[PDB]
Amino acid sequence: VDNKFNKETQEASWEIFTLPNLNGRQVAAFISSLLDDPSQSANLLAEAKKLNDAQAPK
Amino acid sequence: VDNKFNKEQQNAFYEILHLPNLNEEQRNAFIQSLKDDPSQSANLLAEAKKLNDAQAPK
Repeated sequence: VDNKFNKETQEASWEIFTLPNLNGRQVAAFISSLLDDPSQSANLLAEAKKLNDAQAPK
Repeated sequence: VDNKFNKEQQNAFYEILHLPNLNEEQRNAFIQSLKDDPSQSANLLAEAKKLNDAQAPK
């Protein structure tokens, strides 16, 4: 429902999908929690980044 | 493969999130195949819109 996410949340959503190290399953997991908890958007996008950089090359 | 995340690839993502009648469980499946197959960005989208209309009220 748009009553939870409008834009501010959609930004964190795209950032999660832009992670190349993360697959479709991993990202779809960070997107879900996002729309379900627009409050932890920064914490969910943070984790996503921690995961990406984790499996990342360097 | 176009991992560069083209325009249509970005639109497909958001459009899938905009779906209100669509639940997270379904939306996740699309986001999953979207990242694994950005070429289906148009297919999965149509499948999500067709699904969001299936749960749509009267």
